[PDB]
Amino acid sequence: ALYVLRERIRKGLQIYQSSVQEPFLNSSNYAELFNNDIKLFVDDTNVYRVTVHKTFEGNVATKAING
RNA sequence: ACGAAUCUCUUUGCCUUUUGGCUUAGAUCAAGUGUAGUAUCUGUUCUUU
Repeated sequence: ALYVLRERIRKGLQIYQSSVQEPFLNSSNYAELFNNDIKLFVDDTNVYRVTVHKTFEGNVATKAING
């Protein structure tokens, strides 16, 4: 929590040193994604989907769909 | 032919849906995309009129 806080403040001051301990999932480390180790994977892309429909005024009105 | 009434048009008269403020003209004139919608395009074919 405290690290998050410091990082938050750091972001607030645009001084964020881009330094990570664990490297990202690139195409090479893709192999070592999984390794007899319990994992989970998350995507939030289709949480907020929208029906674009016209209005009386003529402009667009976005309405939420199930996601 | 004169008088009158009815109708149509033309000339004029009437403006009869006929401009309802002020400021520094009140101020400033852009660099966008994909996705969707909407309208508008244009072609495109065929049908029968």
